Amino acid sequence: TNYGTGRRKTATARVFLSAGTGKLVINNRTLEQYFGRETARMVVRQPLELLEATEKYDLYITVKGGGIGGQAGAIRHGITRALIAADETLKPVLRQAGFVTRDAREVERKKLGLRKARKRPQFSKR
Amino acid sequence: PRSLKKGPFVDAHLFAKVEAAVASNSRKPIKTWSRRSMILPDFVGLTISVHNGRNHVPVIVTEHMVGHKLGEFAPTRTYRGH
Amino acid sequence: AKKGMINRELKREKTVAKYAAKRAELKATIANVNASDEERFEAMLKLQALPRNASPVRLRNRCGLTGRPHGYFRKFGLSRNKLRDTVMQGDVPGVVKASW
Amino acid sequence: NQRIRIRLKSFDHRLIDQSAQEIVETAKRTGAQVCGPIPMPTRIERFNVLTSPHVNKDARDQYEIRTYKRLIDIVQPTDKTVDALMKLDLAAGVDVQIAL
Amino acid sequence: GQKVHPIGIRLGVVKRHNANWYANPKQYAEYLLKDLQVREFLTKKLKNAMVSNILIERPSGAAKVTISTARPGIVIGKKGEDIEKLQRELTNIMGVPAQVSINEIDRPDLDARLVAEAIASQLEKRVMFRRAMKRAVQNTMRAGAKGIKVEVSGRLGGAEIARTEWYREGRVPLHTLRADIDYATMRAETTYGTIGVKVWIFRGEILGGMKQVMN
Amino acid sequence: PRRRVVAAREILPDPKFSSQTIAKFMNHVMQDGKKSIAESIVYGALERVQEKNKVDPVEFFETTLEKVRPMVEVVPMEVRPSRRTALAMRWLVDAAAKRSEKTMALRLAGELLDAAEGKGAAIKKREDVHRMAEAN
RNA sequence: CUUACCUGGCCUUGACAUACUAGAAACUUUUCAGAGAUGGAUUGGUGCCUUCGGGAACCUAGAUACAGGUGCUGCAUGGCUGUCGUCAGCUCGUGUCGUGAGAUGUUGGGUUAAGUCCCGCAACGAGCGCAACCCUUUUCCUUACUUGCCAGCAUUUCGGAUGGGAACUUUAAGGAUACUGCCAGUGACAAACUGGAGGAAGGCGGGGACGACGUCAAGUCAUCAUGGCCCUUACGGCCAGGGCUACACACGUGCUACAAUGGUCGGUACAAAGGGUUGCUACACAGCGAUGUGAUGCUAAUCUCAAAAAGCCGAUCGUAGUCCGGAUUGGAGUCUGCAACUCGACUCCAUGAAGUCGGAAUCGCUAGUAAUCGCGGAUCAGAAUGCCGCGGUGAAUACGUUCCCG
Ligand SMILES: NCCC[C@H](N)CC(=O)N[C@@H]1[C@H](O)[C@@H](OC(N)=O)[C@@H](CO)O[C@H]1NC1=N[C@@H]2C(=O)NC[C@@H](O)[C@H]2N1
Repeated sequence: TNYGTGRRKTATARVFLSAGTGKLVINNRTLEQYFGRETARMVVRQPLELLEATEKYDLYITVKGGGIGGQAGAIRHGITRALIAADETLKPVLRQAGFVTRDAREVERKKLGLRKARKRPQFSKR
Repeated sequence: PRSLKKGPFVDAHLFAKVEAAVASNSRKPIKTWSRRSMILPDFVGLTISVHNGRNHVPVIVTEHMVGHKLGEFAPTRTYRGH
Repeated sequence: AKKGMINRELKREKTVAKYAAKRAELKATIANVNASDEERFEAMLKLQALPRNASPVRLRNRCGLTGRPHGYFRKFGLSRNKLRDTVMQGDVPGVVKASW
Repeated sequence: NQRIRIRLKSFDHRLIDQSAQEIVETAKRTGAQVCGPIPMPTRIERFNVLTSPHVNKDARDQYEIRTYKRLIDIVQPTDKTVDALMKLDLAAGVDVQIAL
Repeated sequence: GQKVHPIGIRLGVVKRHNANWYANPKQYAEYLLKDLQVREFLTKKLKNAMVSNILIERPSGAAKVTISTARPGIVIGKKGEDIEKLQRELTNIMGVPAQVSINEIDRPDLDARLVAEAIASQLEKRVMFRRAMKRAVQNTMRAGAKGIKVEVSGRLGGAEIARTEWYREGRVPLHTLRADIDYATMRAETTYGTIGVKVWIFRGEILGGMKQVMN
Repeated sequence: PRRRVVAAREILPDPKFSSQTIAKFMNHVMQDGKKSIAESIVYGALERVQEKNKVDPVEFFETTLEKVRPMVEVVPMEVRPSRRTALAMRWLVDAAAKRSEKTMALRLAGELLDAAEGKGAAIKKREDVHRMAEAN
């Protein structure tokens, strides 16, 4: 019934949160069949574990773009902002835990005369 | 190499000359610049002077040579050691 | 470039346009499967008997103003030296310095 | 089924916005219903041009040119609308295509 | 020590393009080549008519050439036959019907190219090079610009060793992108080789941005 | 840096144990950004030690790290606490690189086990460093 | 071809410009000799405007002024570029001091990334530089609802497929916001510095473009222009074949490895950016394969290149010059192209070299960075390990200025 939007490294997640009994679904798949690696699953589950309210909600999630880490970060951000839209008093705790900030780090462009963003070709005096 | 579905490539001015030589029995060498023409069975037993850049070197065609390009038997670079 | 090279390119471009239709027809005949193998073989011989400059494989893109054969940039038709000047003085529509 | 659809292309988004705004304002005058303008993704193409005449590979100008596009739909148009839009004056730097 | 082109750097920021047309990728090259031909032809044909700026428009299958001039009488002609003759010649060159519009400059001393042409003409008319640039500087400053810089380079005075002189008066903020700076270059052909002339003229800042310029 | 003072970055607690020291150990193991491979190695090394002797992995790791930590370095000077953990971790991972046994998980578990008792190239490194320090 | 070089075959007012003179529309077929350049025959056509006396287009023929030159001088030059170096400095007018070259201003205490800012002072005032205005990324709002989207309803072949909806993601134009603004210290109770709350973001948030007066007789007469010199039956122009790809050696910049944090096989997820009508191709059939044939959509938010790869799960290999490595060579082919011998790319079978982490020495990098994995483009018939871009995963370490370099 409440909505959140999360973003991280070209990935975008839209999260619908409602009252329920812990049913979580991402792109018509369960969490364990969607995210193969396990740190991603903790990253997804962190906001509800902090609030001790794992079993009090149902989550319907759709994510697009980026990779496995970025999508997990975007889902976490979306869950946090959905919870904040649900209750405004949880924002102090969520900000203290640090889930509210949008991570603005992104890939640096390649530059002329360089092999990468910063790496240079090997140099020689003679 | 050249695709099989196309067949062998031979220059027309060389082919007409070699066919005239076959029809007659001339033992005069044929003189050509066509390094890119491939040796056919009709070439066997003849003498072809192939250009190498500066001179025409003579090639006596045997049975084994059939299938190669004429320029394979007239090298273009000169090397004797350092 | 020298004037001779520029004129030589024009001569090649003229021959190509002169023989384009016949060359296309012969290639179509070669590709035709219904025609007899004898017909295809004669089509191949005529194609190989066409003059060398009729083949488009021998044209080389040159700068429209100077005739330079390196650094061509199809989209403008000019080599880099004249492209830079004409762009920087504001005569090429839409082109600006790029930053991102 | 009558629905005019118009596509605009340009190298300048200010000009393309001027044209699209003026077109929709013209159509509303005749009273038909308008959908749009819908901004379509922009095409960006980029070039690297050596600046020195002889030899400095790291000295380049980087130029870009952009193509902007807009799409408009006129639905349920009256008789006045078609000829009014066809009468509408053409502005330089903008290409307009009208389809039935 | 190498400086970016003052018009190129602020193209699309406060300054518009001299060419304004759209073309598909397969027509861009031919359109551009014919436009360059038109510019090269007009420069030679109006070498003595104080022409400064040429603007080319292609609305649809037609061309509009706007010539910014300070001698409209010479360009148009006594009866107006010259504009028709120019229109015919340009129509032949472009392969499409063409029309010409004249735009008269009111203050020639505020314009970069006219000043550079005057200095170059004097230099090949053998005036001492230091008088010409002082004359041009004070003429523009009295005409009411906010700054001007003039530069001449080459075998000045027919010397064996070439050198560079320059003279500036007022404000010339080259690094400020919104400044309205006009720039031109010319070649003076003398007995001893080529001399190069460069002029910068600053006429205040352009406020409001290209939104105000209405590009 | 000659101009200013940098702040050490904020590493995140491990997901499965919630241990910053274990997360740092993973970062020391990882190469080429393969966090999953590093995590697999660390967990495989922990489970072997847990099975061969039944202790809680977090406490066992902390206690072994405390044994391996060196008190003096490189003219002795005194180490800061963070350098203690860094040096101990780097010695701990380096020894398993040269050890016998085929796989790296067991290669690391062997060092973890033997360092608890007191035999291992990691502890010999601390021994030699302290011999040098006491010499000077 | 490019091509400027070599061998040989050819032309001479020239392949190209203008002026003078005469004749032919211009053009077009077919054929022969030759390696071709060239030469000789054979056809058809004979056109447009026109105070129609002719003119225009175009060619040919003759004549001389000339054309032509990637020939030389970057130490005669223009234009353009590198470098100190994104270093923080560099100058002027009017006063005053000194016989004079000159000085002062611009110096001294703090502070900053900075000649950035505050205070004092025979100095009083200005200009170019520094910052800012420009592009891009991070949060929110308005306009816009298709070719893009699918939360609520309905159908369903369970494919946004369909009726629909305008919510959300996105697309892309215009705006808002961050200013030491507020709180606590500090300073001289100046400038400025250090902590905290709110906030997507806090002290210059990240990246790009923008290069001061000048130096190096730095680079470029082979992009182009240009003074002077030089060749003009040849240092100019046309052609075929060869060379720029040579090979006792030496150096620079890279790619692939030397394996188990790995190799092979099976199953199975998640991107961004860009290209496509002489083009990209769904699908089917043939082939072990590169590819071939038929056929379908697309001038593209519509169809296509297109398979992301590393990742996850299962099996196997068990430290061996190996199921590591993939050089070299024999055989058989595909495609582009008039033509792959010198001298192309790719496919299949066979072969299976050096290499087990590299001496003295030396290089890059301070965060979405290094490392590692794949994807695209310009040039281009074909021919990238180079160049220019795009995203995925994602570290370690900074006590400090004693030494090296600037
Ligand atoms: N491949 C080389 C071709 C030959 C050159 N192009 C000829 C050239 O340039 N001569 C120039 C020229 O006469 C002129 O200079 C200008 N600018 O006209 C003068 C004025 O200095 O200087 C000459 N040169 C010098 N060099 C020497 C030097 O440096 N010190 C000592 C003395 O001998 C110097 N002079």
